[PDB]
Amino acid sequence: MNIFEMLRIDEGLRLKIYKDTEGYYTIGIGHLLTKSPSLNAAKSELDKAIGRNTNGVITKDEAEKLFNQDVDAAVRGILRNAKLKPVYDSLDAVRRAALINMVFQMGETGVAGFTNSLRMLQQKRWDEAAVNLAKSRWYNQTPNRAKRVITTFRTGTWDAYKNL
Ligand SMILES: [Cl-]
Ligand SMILES: [Cl-]
Repeated sequence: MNIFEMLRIDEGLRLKIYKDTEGYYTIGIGHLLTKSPSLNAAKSELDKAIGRNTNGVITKDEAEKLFNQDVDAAVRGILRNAKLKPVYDSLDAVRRAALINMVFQMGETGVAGFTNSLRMLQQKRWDEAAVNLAKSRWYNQTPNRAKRVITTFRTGTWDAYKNL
């Protein structure tokens, strides 16, 4: 197990434009196209992110290219942010994948807001961090996936992603 196979589980794979949980036009392995209501503006972004005329459908190879750019972008977003780089530094290879999984979902800004949770994780107060991380929209709006990530933080293992 690794960060790639981990996010591929939470995100899935659909090759035609779809609406993510929140209702936003999405494609591939959880690649948010836009927060606009207009489908024609979703298509536009897609064409611009792939470099051709798509019409709302892409191939598996393309879907995985955005996935690689997206995972790369989530790591670089952490190592540039004054509140995320120290924490990421203090974590093991499993708890680093979890912190990425968050950034990938809700963005660097959204994670960097979790001030009190970040501190706990930095103090290696795991059980306490797990309880704090659950008092959030992230947990109510997408509870199953969140309690997979929270379990990773609490345990430092792959147990939540292994029986799948
Ligand atoms: Cl709450
Ligand atoms: Cl869920």
